[PDB]
Amino acid sequence: DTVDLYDDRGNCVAEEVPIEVLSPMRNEAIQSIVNDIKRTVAVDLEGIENALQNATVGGKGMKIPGREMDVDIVDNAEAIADEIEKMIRVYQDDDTNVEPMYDGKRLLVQLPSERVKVMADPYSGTLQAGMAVVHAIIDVCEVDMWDANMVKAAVFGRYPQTIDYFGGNVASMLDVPMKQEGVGYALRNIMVNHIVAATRKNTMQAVCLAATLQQTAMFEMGDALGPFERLHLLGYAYQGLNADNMVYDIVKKHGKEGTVGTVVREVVERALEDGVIEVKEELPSFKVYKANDMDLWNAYAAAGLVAAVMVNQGAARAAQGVSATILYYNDLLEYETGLPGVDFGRAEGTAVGFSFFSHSIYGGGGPGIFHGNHIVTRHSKGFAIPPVAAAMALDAGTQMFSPEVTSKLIGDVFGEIDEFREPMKYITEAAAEEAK
Amino acid sequence: ALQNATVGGKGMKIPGREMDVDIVDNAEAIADEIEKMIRVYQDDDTNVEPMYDGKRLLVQLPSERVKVMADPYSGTLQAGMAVVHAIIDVCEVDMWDANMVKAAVFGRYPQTIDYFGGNVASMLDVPMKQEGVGYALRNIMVNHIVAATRKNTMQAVCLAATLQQT
Amino acid sequence: LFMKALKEKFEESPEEKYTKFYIFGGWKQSERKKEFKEWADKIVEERGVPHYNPDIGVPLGQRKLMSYQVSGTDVFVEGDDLTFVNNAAMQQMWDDIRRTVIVGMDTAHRVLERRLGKEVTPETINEYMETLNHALPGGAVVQEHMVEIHPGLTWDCYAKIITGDLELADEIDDKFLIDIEKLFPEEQAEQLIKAIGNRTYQVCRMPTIVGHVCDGATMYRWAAMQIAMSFICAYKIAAGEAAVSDFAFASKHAEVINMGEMLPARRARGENEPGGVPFGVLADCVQTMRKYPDDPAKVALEVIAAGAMLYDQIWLGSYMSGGVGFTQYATAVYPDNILDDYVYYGLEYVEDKYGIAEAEPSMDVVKDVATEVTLYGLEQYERYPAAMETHFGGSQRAAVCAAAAGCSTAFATGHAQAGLNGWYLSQILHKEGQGRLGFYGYALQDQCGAANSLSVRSDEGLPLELRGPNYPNYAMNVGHLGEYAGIVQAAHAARGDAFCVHPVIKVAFADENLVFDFTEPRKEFAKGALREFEPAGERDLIVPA
Amino acid sequence: LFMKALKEKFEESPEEKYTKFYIFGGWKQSERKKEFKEWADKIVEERGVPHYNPDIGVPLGQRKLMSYQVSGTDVFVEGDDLTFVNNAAMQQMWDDIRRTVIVGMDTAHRVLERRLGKEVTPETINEYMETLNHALPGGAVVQEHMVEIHPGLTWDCYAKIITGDLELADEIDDKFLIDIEKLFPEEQAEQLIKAIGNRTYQVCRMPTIVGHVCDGATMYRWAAMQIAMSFICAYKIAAGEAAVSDFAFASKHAEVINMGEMLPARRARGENEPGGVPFGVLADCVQTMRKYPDDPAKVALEVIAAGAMLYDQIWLGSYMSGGVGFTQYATAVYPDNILDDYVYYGLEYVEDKYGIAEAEPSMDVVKDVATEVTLYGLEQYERYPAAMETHFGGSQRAAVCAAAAGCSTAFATGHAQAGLNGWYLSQILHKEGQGRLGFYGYALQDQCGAANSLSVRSDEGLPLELRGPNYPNYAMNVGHLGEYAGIVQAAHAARGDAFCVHPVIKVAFADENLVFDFTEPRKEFAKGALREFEPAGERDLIVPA
Amino acid sequence: FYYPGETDVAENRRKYMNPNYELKKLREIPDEDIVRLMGHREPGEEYPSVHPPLEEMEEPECPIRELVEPTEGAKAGDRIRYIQFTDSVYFAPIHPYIRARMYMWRYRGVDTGSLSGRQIIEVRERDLEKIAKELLETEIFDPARSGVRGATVHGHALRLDENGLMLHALRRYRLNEETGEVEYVKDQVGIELDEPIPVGAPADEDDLKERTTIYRIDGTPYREDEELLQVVQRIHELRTLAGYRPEE
Ligand code: F43
Ligand SMILES: C[C@@H](OP(=O)(O)O)[C@H](NC(=O)CCCCCCS)C(=O)O
Ligand SMILES: O=S(=O)(O)CCS
Ligand SMILES: O=S(=O)(O)CCS
Repeated sequence: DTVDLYDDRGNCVAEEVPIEVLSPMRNEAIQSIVNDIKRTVAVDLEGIENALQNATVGGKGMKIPGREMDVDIVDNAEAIADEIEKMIRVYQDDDTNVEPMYDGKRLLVQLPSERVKVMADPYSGTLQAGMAVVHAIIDVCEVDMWDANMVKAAVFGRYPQTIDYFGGNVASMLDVPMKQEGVGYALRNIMVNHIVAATRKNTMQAVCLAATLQQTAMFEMGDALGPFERLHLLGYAYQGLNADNMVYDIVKKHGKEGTVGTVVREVVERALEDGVIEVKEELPSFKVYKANDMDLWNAYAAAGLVAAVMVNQGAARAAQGVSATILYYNDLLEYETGLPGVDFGRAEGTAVGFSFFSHSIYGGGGPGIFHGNHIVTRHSKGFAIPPVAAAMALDAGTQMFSPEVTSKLIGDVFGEIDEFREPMKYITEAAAEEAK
Repeated sequence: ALQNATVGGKGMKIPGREMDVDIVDNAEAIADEIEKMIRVYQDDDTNVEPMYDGKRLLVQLPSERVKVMADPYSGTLQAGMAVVHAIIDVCEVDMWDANMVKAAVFGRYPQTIDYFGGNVASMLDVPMKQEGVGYALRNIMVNHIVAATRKNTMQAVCLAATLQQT
Repeated sequence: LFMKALKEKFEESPEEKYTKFYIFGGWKQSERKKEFKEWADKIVEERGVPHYNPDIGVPLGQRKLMSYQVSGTDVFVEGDDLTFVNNAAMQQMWDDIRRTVIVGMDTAHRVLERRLGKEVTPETINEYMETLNHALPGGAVVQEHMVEIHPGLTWDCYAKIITGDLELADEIDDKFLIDIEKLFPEEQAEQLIKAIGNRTYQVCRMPTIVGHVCDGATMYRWAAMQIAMSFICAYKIAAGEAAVSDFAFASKHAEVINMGEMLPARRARGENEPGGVPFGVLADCVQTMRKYPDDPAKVALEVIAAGAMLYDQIWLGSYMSGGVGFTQYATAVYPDNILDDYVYYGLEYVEDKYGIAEAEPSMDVVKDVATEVTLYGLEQYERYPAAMETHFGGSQRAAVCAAAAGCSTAFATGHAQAGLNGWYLSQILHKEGQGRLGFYGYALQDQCGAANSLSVRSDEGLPLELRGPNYPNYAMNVGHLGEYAGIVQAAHAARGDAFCVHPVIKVAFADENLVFDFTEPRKEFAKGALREFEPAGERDLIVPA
Repeated sequence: LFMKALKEKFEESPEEKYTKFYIFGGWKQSERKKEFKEWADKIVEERGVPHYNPDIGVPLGQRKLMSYQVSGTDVFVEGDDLTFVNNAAMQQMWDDIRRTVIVGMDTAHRVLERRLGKEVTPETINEYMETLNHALPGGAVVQEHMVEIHPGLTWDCYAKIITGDLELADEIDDKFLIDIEKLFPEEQAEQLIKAIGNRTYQVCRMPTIVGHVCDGATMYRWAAMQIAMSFICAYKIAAGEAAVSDFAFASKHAEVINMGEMLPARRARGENEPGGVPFGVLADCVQTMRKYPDDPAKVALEVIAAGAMLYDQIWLGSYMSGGVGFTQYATAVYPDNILDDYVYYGLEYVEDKYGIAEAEPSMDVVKDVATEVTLYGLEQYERYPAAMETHFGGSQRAAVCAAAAGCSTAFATGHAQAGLNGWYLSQILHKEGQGRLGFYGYALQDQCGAANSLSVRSDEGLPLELRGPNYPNYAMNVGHLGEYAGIVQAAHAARGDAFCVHPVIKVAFADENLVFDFTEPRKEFAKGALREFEPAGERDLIVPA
Repeated sequence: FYYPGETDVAENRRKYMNPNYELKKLREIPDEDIVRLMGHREPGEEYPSVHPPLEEMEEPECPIRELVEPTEGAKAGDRIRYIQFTDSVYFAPIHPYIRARMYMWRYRGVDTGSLSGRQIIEVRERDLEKIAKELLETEIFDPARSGVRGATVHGHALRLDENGLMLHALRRYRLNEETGEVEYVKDQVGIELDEPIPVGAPADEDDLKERTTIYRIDGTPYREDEELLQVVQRIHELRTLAGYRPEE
């Protein structure tokens, strides 16, 4: 099985790519993104300064009166960075990278891959990188021994009393292992808004980043395995790596006048023309289509789902009805064909609860705050979250809880890293070389 | 578990859902299917060997699978899901009773947080049982430590110390 | 079956499509809602902050507000008397389950002999139970100057022994024994003894008041503590010695049994909480299989009643949300004998076409039984506009028809998973039939349903017996959970099984010293609806007159 | 201070080392323990399973069984009347904390305008609160045919507004406003307004009965649901529309405040449970800083009383263990004015040597103040064998002396961490003094204590304000937790602070519509001890006469 | 295709879904009275905006944005408002899930929710008023068996008023038998209007059945359409099978 791979502008960038080359354990770029996710941490130096300046530690309205402390963190960001790469480096010639950002308000700390390597907990890099910031502040800013515990709190919040770094000023794409809905859900517990912030509102690149993170958890959970490996390999090529230029071509032609229904019909025609599906039997007026290839049919429908969202929500410039699009793309697509929708029901399944929990009193929220680990959107095996990332990127500003409110730090610091911001070029390039 | 429909563990039995399959006798055939599903390259360190006359089974995943793994316990999902599939289409399990094999392997998961009443084990166990960030390599019983070093005192001390200090 | 109730609730013929509205007096047509304003008035007077107020927002009762015959009974009550907060029996059912922990006695007794050097005999075991029943409610056995708990608050706390070792069973004081042979029909009794084996257990029922102040994960810690105190007392070891830590670990982990297990971070909860309780286990708590072995429908219907109540009204409608809640989401499946009619007829169908529990599990049987009963149930709602007006939400309509369909498919096969697969066929039929299904996120489950039903993957595959409110699809939405328990019970009732998934939990809830009567949940609900049920845990002794 | 009580409890002079035993009639010397057998007898008669029985194991009362003057009062009661299960006030204190959730109103109101296009003004905000106080207790605002909850069961549920925006504050109905300027002394008021800022909050207090049937993590889900229902009603948007999901997310996560956060897997629990509540927060619940601003000792002593009670008796003694429990582990620090004497004298010492809150935090001050007060307290127990016989366990002896030492060191510095460091010096002094410290695992904390106190590492460093029963060292053992809260209060009382760690939680628990009186916890306990306290949540309306 | 089915109701279901099939007009309601029914704004006043127009915004470097044309309200930055319908089980021409399928075929930029007793569409404000007109004056609406309501939606599964109308707890519409027309006296949330808006002329039982989309025993029984019942059973089979094993 060989898919062609195209970029975010519809141009071809790799020829006959065997889909076996696209699995995380075969693909080098994906391998490295996982490494870069365990090692890359964002630290808010301005936020730690404010917290310490006003004794507002632990977060959420708290203030420890009489324990205020005027230290200058931002101004010494450079000096703090230097101490950090001292504590953190393993070899002189490794990939430790600790650079101040935004005039010293922010700080990217990337641990040496040597530290990753021997790390069980994927979030752990935050402890290591954060504890450096803690120590570096104490003996650059000359903090008193009796008030040092205030620096620990400005950095890590209420930890260990809370399960997480509550009210802290440390962040990564991952967050704490005990917040996981199940084994291997680590790479699933990354907000769509985080995804969209780090790809800087580039729709194709958001879809990609969501898809590769999703499908890498699909492999980790033993879902993409055995008689299912192919389902996710092809599902992944078409959804996230713009295989056959199918997502891009559908949107090029349906983008000016099209709806979710016309995109549905676009999917049925193309599978028809390619011998993916045929006519099983002809009822009294209407055709029941069969699948010649169940995995590639799913892959085809899945690609059209992303296109369905891009055309529909892109027309409104509002995220919102991504939940309706996913619901009704699969609803229509089934009763147009007599075949299962994407993910054999689960994709439409997710969108029913998603629609509910984005339009009611009981919970949820707006589209950007969901992720592969939200109980409302955990059900579909990688085929729903990448749509949701397209929608939240196509938003011109209708959301209260946008990437700028929830995912600011991530967007500012991770946005600066290239394989985070633009993972397509890297995965497809990796896939080319890997195929020799 | 499958012979007596005692799945989920802790005294449970689903009556009328008993199922006589022979797992142990086909341990060799099951292993072979497992290294098929699990291998990444022909020349990697996949190792899937039957132990104790087919009663037990060591499944070591290719380091290629580790490499891209966030959850440290996850190898159990991968290795276990292989055992699940390998039993179904070597022992010719009926589609409607296949969910019983999932339960014999992984217990009450996902209803329970862990593989409660399951028959899968590693030195690590599930991330949400951790007392804090990075406590993964800490959540290994002293008895596990001592069992694996076969009651050798110096080597137990060692294994405990290096896991602790790591 | 639903005609008598339909003619009591409605002036018109059940057949008529027309009636009058806006002519009932609004809010104040109802006895209950009047009572509520009276109390609100007295509250605000004494208090100074406004409370309940009819005139805020919506004027209830522009239609006639219904009474409901609790199915299987001849008691008609207002809907307001079936909210769990307004109903003591409903609260006491949950209380009895939450406060139940069962602990293995075998390795404990092994410790006493192999490590502490003390003989374990029936004579000492009885002595031990006299002690445990002093110690469990808060009595002192070892330390001088101990304060104690008022027995008047804890009159519902006690312990008994379950044992499949029949030779030990009739050496234990009858008052300390949950007798399997006395409590059960002959064949259910033998099926249970075989399933339990010569293993012996300690059933502890904590005080309800302790669940009121604390939570479910208190329950086993409390059981473990007093069990260890009683061992110390009865076998005269050191009151604090190495081997005592074996008692702590046997009781709390190695040989323990709780009605529920803990839940993940977003719905963070310890043990013995409603979401950790599996369908098969809730089904084995209900004791209707004991009294009506030859009516698979009553046993299942009765399991639905206390499933929907527990899982929708108390669990989803309070723990997971709160407010006014989900009374009638649950009631749609235990008032008015509507579901009862659908289920019984479905059984008459299976009884004819196939045998009871005689059908090979196959897509063919599901496709047949599921479709037949769903069309039947759909057709009853459009034949009787009265029943349509009773079950006004589609969610509860979908639930009533899918339950009937699901349990019916279980009646034929005797296999929960097949039955479940029929539920998911029924729903997707209802969809295209009325051009609707339920509320907004109603069909998340049911659209994932077909693929996950027989799947074997990670967080996808699992027999229905073993599933619960923590199974990913099932964790959010009403009109599903208790009905699934009904399908588990239906499968196992059709076969004549004594239990669905747990022998010991089954025997434990057969005990006549429980407060709720688990043989007849529906009749109990009406007892609570009429304010005739006497709950435990009330603090009227330690409070002014 | 402890003499009057020591002479009431003991016939002899407090000085005497000798007395008579074995001459009190055993068990039956005590009014309470007699009552308990009476009720046990009636229970077993009706029941058929033995219950409470004096004659099992140990014969209580071979020594005289003590009465206890609740410190600060003139009420003497048996120990049995201060078990939380026997005491309604103690249960109601926990109830009021567990059922409290505070929600930010700012982004919610922003949504209405920026997304839903509706104006938010004081007129609409008051209308909204009339609605919320109909909706919170279970009243219907939008859907027809809604069943409702009995106001008679929920007469303690309500909501009020906290706001540092003083211009909005006196535009809100006084009955909907927790007025910071009315409730607080002038300077505490201004310190609070400054700390809160122009941010406005929604204090919701759920029904106690709901905490009885459910748990703490119910509390906010319930708050969030009815808040969203009331917004829908009052601002006339679609009852189910996109921006409503902003309300769900603001109320449940982004702008929410709970008294406790969730706990890890081994002590798995959701929110608003006792172990998730930090020392500084429990301290800011108690309102004694309001009434006695110029007595740092009373404010701290009062925080110890409701800390030890909550954390030892209810939390550690039930949730985490159970049984007879840990009454007197807690009582050692609120009966008999024993700790009171030690604390006051320690303050007189600090008041002299240093100033109140005037000492630089240093090892020198700890070394001085800690050692002086620990030797004092140790020397009082060996001077008065009567007080030694009162506080018969070493754990409670260590706790009384370490609390006095710890709070005293806090009185000098005004810094919780310094104060805490003095606790850990005091303990290691007690050790070598009497050749003992407490029960077996008493000093796990106190031996880790010195190194973790000022440490800054992962699960080691954290100011005491921010610590709680989930701080690794602190999660297991009695005679520590509530005393730590006292040290947090001591530090902040010495400074004259209005709060220790949370402005909003402080104002919230100042409200006079709470059931428990949080200004005076000790006096309330005696009110519950004498069975004079009227709790909420009782179900006598829905139950036969 | 749209939708399988060999019966009349199935055909009305390809018709309303088909953007080629012209929806037969039964009424004529002026734009001012659509703005008043959806009481979001006053018809004279301009459009409120949730964000500034795209023609003057920092539009992100995105090659997908360039392919997809925004709608009128998107370019102006209009706020997203709604309209909600409740359709009676007694032969209402259009029904919730069928409404949403029509929307996803007919209109651009659609957010919609199909519930049992309510159906809501949410899009840009100016485009919503244009969509609402077609929904209100064509054969898809009927002022007796279909009601406009954004709150207290109770009534779809309820028996009919003496006048043949669906229950309205808030009494939004009234029957003016002087003209024989149904007219709204309140907006869709229940606030009293200044003057009644005649959307009237309720159809008789015969015309409704000829254009109904609900399967009913007293109309076209669900049991009758075997070709629909075969496709829905096919989706069930292939779902259960593929979820077990994709295939081969
Ligand atoms: C405001 C919402 C949005 C939301 O997230 N939840 C609501 C309201 C909420 C409130 C209504 C209480 C009140 O009136 O103040 C409560 C009781 C939850 C709570 N906070 O306690 C509830 N829904 Ni609702 N809700 C219900 C139902 C329904 C059905 C009613 C259809 C009809 O024709 O009447 C529809 C959904 C559907 O169409 O399927 C519905 C919608 C809605 N549901 C629409 C309001 C619809 C309206 O404007 O009238 N509920 C039901 O169908 C049965 C169960 C019933 C619940 C009460 C109970 O179980 O006793 C209640 C359960
Ligand atoms: C989704 C989730 O909510 P959040 O998105 O986390 O705010 C979850 N609520 C629920 O599942 C509520 C379910 C009961 C009410 C809806 C019944 S259909 C919870 O509170 O943990
Ligand atoms: O109207 S909703 O489906 O969102 C809630 C039903 S209670
Ligand atoms: O004796 S122990 O220290 O183990 C327990 C004291 S309650």
